[PDB]
Amino acid sequence: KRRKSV
Amino acid sequence: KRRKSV
Amino acid sequence: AMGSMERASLIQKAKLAEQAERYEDMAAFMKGAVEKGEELSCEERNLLSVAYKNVVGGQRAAWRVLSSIEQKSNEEGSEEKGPEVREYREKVETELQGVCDTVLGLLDSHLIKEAGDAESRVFYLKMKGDYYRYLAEVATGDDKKRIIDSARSAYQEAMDISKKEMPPTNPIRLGLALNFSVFHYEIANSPEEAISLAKTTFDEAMADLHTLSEDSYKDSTLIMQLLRDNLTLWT
Amino acid sequence: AMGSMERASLIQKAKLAEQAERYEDMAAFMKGAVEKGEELSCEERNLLSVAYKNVVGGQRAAWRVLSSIEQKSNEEGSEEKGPEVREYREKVETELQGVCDTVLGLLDSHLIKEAGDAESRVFYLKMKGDYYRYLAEVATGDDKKRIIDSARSAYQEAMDISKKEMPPTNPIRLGLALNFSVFHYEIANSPEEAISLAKTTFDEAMADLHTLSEDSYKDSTLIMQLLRDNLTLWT
Ligand SMILES: C=CC(C)(C)OC[C@H]1O[C@H](O[C@@H]2C3=C([C@H](C)COC(C)=O)C[C@H](O)[C@]3(C)/C=C3/[C@@H](COC)CC[C@H]3[C@@H](C)[C@H]2O)[C@H](O)[C@@H](OC(C)=O)[C@@H]1O
Ligand SMILES: C=CC(C)(C)OC[C@H]1O[C@H](O[C@@H]2C3=C([C@H](C)COC(C)=O)C[C@H](O)[C@]3(C)/C=C3/[C@@H](COC)CC[C@H]3[C@@H](C)[C@H]2O)[C@H](O)[C@@H](OC(C)=O)[C@@H]1O
Ligand SMILES: [Ca+2]
Ligand SMILES: [Ca+2]
Ligand SMILES: [Cl-]
Ligand SMILES: [Cl-]
Ligand SMILES: [Mg+2]
Ligand SMILES: [Mg+2]
Ligand SMILES: [Mg+2]
Ligand SMILES: [Mg+2]
Ligand SMILES: [Mg+2]
Ligand SMILES: [Mg+2]
Ligand SMILES: [Mg+2]
Ligand SMILES: [Mg+2]
Repeated sequence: KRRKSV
Repeated sequence: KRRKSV
Repeated sequence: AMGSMERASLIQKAKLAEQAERYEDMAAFMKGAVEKGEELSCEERNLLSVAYKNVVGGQRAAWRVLSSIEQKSNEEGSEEKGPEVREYREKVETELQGVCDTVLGLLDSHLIKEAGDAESRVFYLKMKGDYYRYLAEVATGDDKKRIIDSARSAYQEAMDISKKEMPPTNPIRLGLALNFSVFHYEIANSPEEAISLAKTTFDEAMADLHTLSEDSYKDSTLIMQLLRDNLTLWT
Repeated sequence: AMGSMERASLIQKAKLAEQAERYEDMAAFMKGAVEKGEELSCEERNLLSVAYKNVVGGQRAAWRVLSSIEQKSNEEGSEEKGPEVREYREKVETELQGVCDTVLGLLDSHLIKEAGDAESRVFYLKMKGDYYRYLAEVATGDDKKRIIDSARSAYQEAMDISKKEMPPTNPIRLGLALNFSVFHYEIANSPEEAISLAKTTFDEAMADLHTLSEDSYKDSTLIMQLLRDNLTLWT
């Protein structure tokens, strides 16, 4: 699980 | 389902 | 390269490129639209950010693969392949940097200067923070610190505006907080700050949801979930 | 552009590009390796075909999206958008054509001429058939017929060799049959021939599986499944 960005 | 190629 | 095409044709072609997942083309069409010198609309800003987000996203994903290989080949008992891994990581890095500089350049002349409305000014400052952040992900030299601070100051200014001017469920406000929290976590080496930001942001949006129409805030919902994913990963 | 890099460095970088999903780069490294003028090994041929298959695959996927939009905008009661959809479909088509011509050119000087072993000659003739086929997918003009026949004659020659020289479970033999069957079905307007080819190919491979080591034929297994998928879709 890689951290999320947007 | 699109036909397969390789 | 796009100076001969009508602004409206560039916007239309950016939308076709999006549908076709031709993000380099999309980015080039949107750059050309920005260079027409008129402000972008809400929809046009989204096309701009999506095009470049996808181009740099593929470059950054490649860079991460090559960096991991390179770092493996520099370890205890890994054997000397030669300069190829480093050269090719440098080539990808250089192209990534050039795309960041292109976006930053468009931002500084003249998306940011001419943006008066809160939703546009925060949106462009978030992009400025993001593209300085992607520079910081690969910076290993003299100016790593200055790049990191440029990302921080852009994100900070966006945050200040978004708090004063936008509700806590605004998806631009939410995305900015998400990304600034990522910056704190993995760029600024401040995981407590990242966690506190993601939590506060999420909690305040939850409490403001009662004001909202639905299904008119599907973007806000998705971003609240990414905040939750990060909080889950980090705590 | 690659003339200054050692052949071995180009091969190594093509492998890094593959791991990084940088297929344009991969294709450029492999083109440069081919241009060194030495025959490619089995592993190097695979890198070559994978690089270009992915580049053209993305272009063809884009082309299909844009063509479908264009054809919709030419229907009963669809409204006149203007020339943008057609221009942009033409731009994608032109680039796709240029990549097909690049591959075909590498094949004709000098992968095909110098390939004596059956596995290499069939592999390169299959590629020649594939890239003429992708030309035929977009051809609407005077030479559609000649392009289709160039694909047919390449595939036919590959088929003749593969039958004489390779077992029925050989994955190159299987892939060639798969693609030639696709050609018959949707390019040559010969669905009976496509079906008969896929069936015969599959059945003969099934009957020869007893000769095989496993897990040493995972490629052959996957391709037998694609034949089965096509037969399922078409019958
Ligand atoms: C579908 C593609 C196009 C047309 C490009 O639109 C992208 C999306 O554009 C809008 O969504 C934006 C938006 C995204 C949403 C989170 C996507 O929402 C859903 C449900 O798909 C991601 C996009 O990258 C985009 C444009 C980017 C940002 C980000 C920009 O930073 C500078 C800040 C947060 C987010 C904001 C601007 C979102 O409002 C819309 O509100 C979304 O549609 C819905 C129903 O939410 C649409 O999917
Ligand atoms: C993994 C990437 C690289 C290193 C590029 O290799 C691609 C693949 O390369 C070989 O597989 C070839 C091969 C493919 C296999 C069907 C993939 O098999 C599996 C289980 O992944 C698809 C590839 O595109 C490739 C190279 C192409 C062809 C096609 C070429 O036409 C000109 C004809 C059929 C097929 C042949 C040459 C296959 O032998 C190997 O046998 C595969 O590994 C195994 C265990 O089967 C490996 O995945
Ligand atoms: Ca956890
Ligand atoms: Ca069926
Ligand atoms: Cl390189
Ligand atoms: Cl165009
Ligand atoms: Mg004009
Ligand atoms: Mg080396
Ligand atoms: Mg560098
Ligand atoms: Mg603590
Ligand atoms: Mg040499
Ligand atoms: Mg128009
Ligand atoms: Mg044309
Ligand atoms: Mg019949």
